Amino acid sequence: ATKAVCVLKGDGPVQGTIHFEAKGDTVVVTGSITGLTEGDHGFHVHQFGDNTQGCTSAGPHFNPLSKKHGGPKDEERHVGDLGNVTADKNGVAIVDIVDPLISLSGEYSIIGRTMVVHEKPDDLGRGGNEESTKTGNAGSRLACGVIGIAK
Amino acid sequence: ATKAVCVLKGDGPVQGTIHFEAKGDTVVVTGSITGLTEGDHGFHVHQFGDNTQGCTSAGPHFNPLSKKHGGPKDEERHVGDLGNVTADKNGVAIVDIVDPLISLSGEYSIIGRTMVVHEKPDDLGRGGNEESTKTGNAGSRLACGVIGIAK
Ligand SMILES: [Co+2]
Ligand SMILES: [Co+2]
Ligand SMILES: [Cu+2]
Ligand SMILES: [Cu+2]
Repeated sequence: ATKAVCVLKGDGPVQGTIHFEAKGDTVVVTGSITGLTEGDHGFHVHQFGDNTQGCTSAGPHFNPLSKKHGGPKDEERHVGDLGNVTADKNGVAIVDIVDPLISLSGEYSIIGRTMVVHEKPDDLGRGGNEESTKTGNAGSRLACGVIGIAK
Repeated sequence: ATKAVCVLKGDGPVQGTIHFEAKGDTVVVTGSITGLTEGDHGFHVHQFGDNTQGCTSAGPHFNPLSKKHGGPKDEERHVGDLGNVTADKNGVAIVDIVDPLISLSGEYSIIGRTMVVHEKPDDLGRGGNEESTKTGNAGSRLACGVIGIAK
């Protein structure tokens, strides 16, 4: 499993396609998201690839190491913690992320899991509430999609 | 992964939810599909979990052993060859299968791949034409979805 793809869709105007490519011991995440309100939005990998109930069924962030919510560069982060994507004035966000924690194979494999883009920005668990240590206070799930094997 | 799910959707009335469960050394496929034309419909695992171009981007049938298209009971078949589902008068198909070739882990894993329900009945590789040895003349893909890890 060296390439994956995800199509983000939801109940609103938010849409996008994310590409995953394994490079060395990292995964390179690229793509774009549209129909986003300007600014930052939490971008995470949720535990389940279950769409039965929309984005709600994806569960919490992928967290095999049973840690607290954090930023991508933090040591105490969920594996699904990719931090933030930033939409321009016209509501477009270009995704360009490199991450050593997520993987396309084995234990930390994200294939068959769900990618979610949130309503508010991710505080990286520095909010001071409890919530910050769980969710980053990213709010609602604007769009999501199952990560699948790509050519 | 021992439990998986798939939510089928398309540009039609057809939809459904199919579940996969690892029971013993085999995989049990259950669920239901609606909005189908009465009769048989090809039901296969396509290779790519790429939904960027609808079900089209799912590629051909999952076929790691490089065999020709066949029926679920044939020696010569694609791993993705689950045969046909049958729709009742009221256009409802109930899925209930056990398969010795598909898996939820390892080289035969269908996780991250695409379940597709076709417009026509599957030939089971017995049509007499090339197309038979490929898709069973199952025709267009009415609905599909990427198989994700479930709770
Ligand atoms: Co998190
Ligand atoms: Co086939
Ligand atoms: Cu999240
Ligand atoms: Cu097919």
